[PDB]
Amino acid sequence: AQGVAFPISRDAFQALEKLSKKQLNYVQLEIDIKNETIILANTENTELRDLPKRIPKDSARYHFFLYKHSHEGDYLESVVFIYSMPGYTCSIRERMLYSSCKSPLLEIVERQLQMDVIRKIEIDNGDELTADFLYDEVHPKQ
Repeated sequence: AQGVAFPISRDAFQALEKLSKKQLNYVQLEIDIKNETIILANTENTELRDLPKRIPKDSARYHFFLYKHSHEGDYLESVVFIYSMPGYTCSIRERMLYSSCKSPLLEIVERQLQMDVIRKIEIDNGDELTADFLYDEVHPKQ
């Protein structure tokens, strides 16, 4: 292997596999330090107006959405990877397990599920998750 990495758990993958066909659009995950792996946390209904309330404020967590946009005269819709952590109150062993799985957990979407991804968005608090921010993250000045 090129570096340190960890697998996904069954329940987390059992939701990401359905998100790869627009079936859910609202998957919620967390790490399991007991096994150093990403596990499922929720799959209750959420939209980009209710997403800020799913995001925590005292721990790191992982989240996925399906964002909708338009360019060059056509309309398009696909998966977004979203991450949250506070830094000010999460445990040292928590935050560095999240960041260490961030690369292989994206290859499990892009290469094991063979599914495209809109963006790899990151927030401090989730209050910033809005249709204006999701546009500005996907259409930067680059």
